[PDB]
Amino acid sequence: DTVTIRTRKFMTNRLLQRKQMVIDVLHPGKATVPKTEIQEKLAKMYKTTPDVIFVFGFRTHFGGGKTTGFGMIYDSLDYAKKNEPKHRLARHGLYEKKKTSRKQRKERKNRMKKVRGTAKANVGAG
Amino acid sequence: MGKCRGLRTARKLRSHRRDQKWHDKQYKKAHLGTALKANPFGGASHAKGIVLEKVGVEAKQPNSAIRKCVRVQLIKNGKKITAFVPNDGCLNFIEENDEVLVAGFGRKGHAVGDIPGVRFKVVKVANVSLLALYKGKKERPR
Amino acid sequence: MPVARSWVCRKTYVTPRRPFEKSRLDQELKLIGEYGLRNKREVWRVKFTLAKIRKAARELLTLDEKDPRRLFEGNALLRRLVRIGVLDEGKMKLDYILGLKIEDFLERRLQTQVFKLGLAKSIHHARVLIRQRHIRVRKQVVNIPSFIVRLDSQKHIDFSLRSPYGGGRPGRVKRKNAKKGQGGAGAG
Amino acid sequence: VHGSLARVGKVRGQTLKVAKQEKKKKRTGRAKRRMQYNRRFVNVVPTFGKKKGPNANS
RNA sequence: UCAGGGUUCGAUUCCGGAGAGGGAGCCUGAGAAACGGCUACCACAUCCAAGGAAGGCAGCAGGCGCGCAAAUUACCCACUCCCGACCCGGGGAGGUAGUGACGAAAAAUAACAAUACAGGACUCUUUCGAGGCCCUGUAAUUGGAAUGAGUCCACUUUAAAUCCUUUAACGAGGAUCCAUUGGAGGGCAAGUCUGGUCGCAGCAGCCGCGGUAAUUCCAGCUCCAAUAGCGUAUAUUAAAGUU
Repeated sequence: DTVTIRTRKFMTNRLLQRKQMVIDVLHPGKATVPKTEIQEKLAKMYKTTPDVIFVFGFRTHFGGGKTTGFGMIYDSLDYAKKNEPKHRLARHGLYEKKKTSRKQRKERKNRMKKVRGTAKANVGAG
Repeated sequence: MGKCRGLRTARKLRSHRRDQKWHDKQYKKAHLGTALKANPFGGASHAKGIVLEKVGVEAKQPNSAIRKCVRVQLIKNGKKITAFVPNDGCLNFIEENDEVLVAGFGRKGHAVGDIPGVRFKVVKVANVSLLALYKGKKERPR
Repeated sequence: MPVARSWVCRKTYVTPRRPFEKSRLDQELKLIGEYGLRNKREVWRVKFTLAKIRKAARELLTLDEKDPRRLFEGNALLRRLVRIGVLDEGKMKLDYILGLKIEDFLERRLQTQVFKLGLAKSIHHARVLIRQRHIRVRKQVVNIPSFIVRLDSQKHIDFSLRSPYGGGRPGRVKRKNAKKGQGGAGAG
Repeated sequence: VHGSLARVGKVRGQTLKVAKQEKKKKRTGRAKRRMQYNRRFVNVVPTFGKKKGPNANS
């Protein structure tokens, strides 16, 4: 297919166990390219697995055909799980967000302040 | 004719101008505040009031007509006003003991045209505009 | 409250002081009709950018010859007029800025160039080709008729590559007329 | 005179009423300035020096 | 706002000051005469078993009153920064979306052919008449091509979403996918048209229109000006060499 990828202003980053670059994608006559197709093509460039590759921030220019985004490749998955922000791990199943509302957390705190000693009845089911 | 010109005269020049500004009719009423106490609107562009009475005022010669007007009491001061009602037949919309919005007549507190002693005009009746009533776009809710 | 926003903006034209001057009305309409404009505000924009250019050159002409500021800002103003093709390379001094006219700037619009370069049959057809995504400047599809063409950008105006003229797919009218025409035989 | 003097709304109430005779749409934007230019400058018929305005009735 | 010299404004995102209903007193601490600390008087006001107890939105949303006059009791610590014993917890500071013709930048609402009539060049001809090439309209009405406003799948966007940009499928003949606000005596662009009223109704910043043949009222038609905007009230700068 015509879909083609290039990499710009690259750097190795030994302080965060990664290498990082700007990514340019050419795709004339098509919609924006999925990030799953971008990361398997980068894996074929750098001769790694696609499992340690993270890409984000893609935006498409007026009149189409070209887009630009940002990406990073980690030395191993245990460095990636320490150094990445938790929302980018959750984009593909490596982290799970807690399911309480902010108001539930606020009002449970303000009920605990009205009791002293072994307060748990206002916490486990209150 | 004789104005002083010496290089140290700035106190004489500055204070004589300050003293002579008080002879300009527009400067004085803006800065004494007597006109701001006297004005039946307290410096606003518009006011609300309640319709007391409907009246016809005789126009000044050399022309002949009966000009349709209303007498109104303002909500925020309780003081009394008379106001003109624009366009043909608009007096039929107004009724009695209800709210009007009133505005200036276009000459900053002076009277306009052949109407003796009228300084204001009606612009809104019971929260509907006279233009929207006159052009048939809206009606009085009852 | 404090906020990360900014509030800088300005107006790009001024209204005339005499509303109904007969000598002014027909002069403005002759510029609208010759250059294919939409309204009077679109002429009053071009008079305002010329007035600001002449206001700066009239200041620099007060300073002594070879003053450091007259040398620096004068060379910058002259380069910037040549870059858009409004001023001749063979002239190149502040004294000739005071001789410029509005019709020098109206000629550098992309709408004027699409007509004069022969991509269109009239100044009214040119605006419709630009505003309907048919035209390209270097690599980029452009969509704004008042775009001002630089003197090295001049030789790179063309049709779009994804356009029914310029080598792309046919439009939605020609596709429907062909489809229902074959359907005239039945089962379409 | 019929009824009293100082009766409001008299002449707007007397006046005989007529419906709109128009049908066709007018031009807008660029197309109206194009039409005005062609009518005022391009093809024009000359007169005696007592020149005539755009709405002359007689 | 402004030739040069000036006039007017500055409650309001940066910096300094003051104050948490009105006055006064004080604890703790490096730092307070603190009010999301305390004690009392003065003004309001909630609960009560009448013995008693509790209070301060000029924080963010929301309500009443006032008045010509001002938005949602939404989502989150992802960004920017701060606090603590801390690489980990917290933040209505701050960020995001909703309402929003205060105000600023860009920019649609028709383009092009064929045909009939029309203007004017130019040639043949004494004149008449014909050939003619480049531009206008507009009607009985002709013709093919282009496109986003809308609808709606997918990617991208982001903490999660919306919006914008990208891209498949539907989407235009005009009688609709119908542009408005003020005017047509003068100042000041534009009717010595046609019907109604009769010093009445009304118009008119100012000078002035109307009393039976209205260029000015009320309406139809036609035309003018600015245009996604246009009119009116009131403060203020220029014009004002009328400080």
